[PDB]
Amino acid sequence: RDRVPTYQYNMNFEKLGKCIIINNKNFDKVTGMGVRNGTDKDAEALFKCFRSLGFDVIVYNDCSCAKMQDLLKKASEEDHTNAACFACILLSHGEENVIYGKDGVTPIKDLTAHFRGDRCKTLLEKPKLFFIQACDGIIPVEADFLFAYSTVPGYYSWRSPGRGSWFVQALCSILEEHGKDLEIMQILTRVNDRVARHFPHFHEKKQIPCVVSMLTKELYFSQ
Amino acid sequence: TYQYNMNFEKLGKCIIINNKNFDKVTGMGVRNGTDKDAEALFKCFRSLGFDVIVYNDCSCAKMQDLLKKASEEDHTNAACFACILLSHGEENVIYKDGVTPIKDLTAHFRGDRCKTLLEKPKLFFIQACKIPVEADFLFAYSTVPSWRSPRGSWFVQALCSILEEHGKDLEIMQILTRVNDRVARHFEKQIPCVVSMLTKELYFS
Amino acid sequence: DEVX
Amino acid sequence: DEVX
Ligand SMILES: O=C(CSc1ccccc1C(=O)O)c1ccc(Cl)cc1
Repeated sequence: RDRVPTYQYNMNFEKLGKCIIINNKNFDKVTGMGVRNGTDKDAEALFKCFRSLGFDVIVYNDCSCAKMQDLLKKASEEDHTNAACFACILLSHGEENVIYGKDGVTPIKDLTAHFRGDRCKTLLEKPKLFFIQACDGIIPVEADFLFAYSTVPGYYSWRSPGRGSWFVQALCSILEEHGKDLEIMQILTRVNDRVARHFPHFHEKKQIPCVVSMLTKELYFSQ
Repeated sequence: TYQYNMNFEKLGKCIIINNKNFDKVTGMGVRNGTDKDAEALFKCFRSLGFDVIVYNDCSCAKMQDLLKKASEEDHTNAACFACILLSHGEENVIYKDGVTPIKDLTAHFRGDRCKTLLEKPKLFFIQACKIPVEADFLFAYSTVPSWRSPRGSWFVQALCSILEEHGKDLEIMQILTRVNDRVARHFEKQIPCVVSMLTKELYFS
Repeated sequence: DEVX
Repeated sequence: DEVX
């Protein structure tokens, strides 16, 4: 399709923006959580994808809950005046409304709250992307956020111990081929399709990612 | 290839549930202005080509039955299915006789629960305060986990102007994103929320 | 408006 | 595969 103006997020900025990647692979025994084999591959493929897009990617590893909150709060107090958008990618274990650190569990709503319009004035009216990879078949303060969860609330998200989360693999594939020429929703929709088709109490199963959009404009990674 | 196939004799059915008056046991006030909103929704979704049916002052049971019945119908010659819910509400639950979980109203149209709607978009618009089972659903909620003028709601007024002018030329996500903006701007706040598990681009043409 |  |  086209590229109609007034309806596109203003990308005429000095830099594309920050891209934090939190890569949690090893968890404390007390959590009962296991090594997320394949997550390192997910983080390398993404760092490479978002750098290629024009992001300043920083990759954190085996973070605690205090670390995860602090780094996001600190990231929100930087000056983003010069950035077109912001993006954060969480790779970890999870459960309804919460994501695991290595020491425990913290609600994602508390992590994303740091960037609400009244709490992060330099990102106001700019897109705040959040990608979350964590756990049968057949102006308003919440505008400009967008979440791409790897599965829907309550089901489990799969991950090849040696190929990486399907969501991540698929996303990286789509971004390499079309990241600078498709709008974000078309990309995430294509990712929904990839995950749906291309991938004994745990045998022959499937999974579908969920996209929650509060965006007020179309987001294109170019021009 | 990247759009939902729309080559069908019918666009699809569109159930509009309009709850204005509640039982004194519920303690919800009469929702003034919802009749202006619905009338509009009816003209827009009819313009789009939906077979629209408006049900007034439903109960938890009536709703669960209306949707179970709809899911048990034959959608083979329909492109999609739409359902619009106007009522009072709380987190994860909709409100004349009480409260019903949104998960219950949607489940009926899950893959296995409705083989005749597989691979077709199921749209739910909620205004209030092998292949996978939950894929191809889309929810447009009026606020995040909502204000109404005794002129109609902001969400619905916006949604209707956009659909009137671009329903035939824009993709669903583009439309909904434009609705998100208008609402935000006019807001003089609340921002709608779009949840998409669609696997294709949706054009009503 | 009102509320809801 | 492993889920989370
Ligand atoms: O994804 C979220 C974050 S809510 C939100 C939505 C839009 C904008 C800001 C927020 C914000 O407060 O940061 C969630 C987590 C748990 C529950 Cl119950 C409901 C939503």
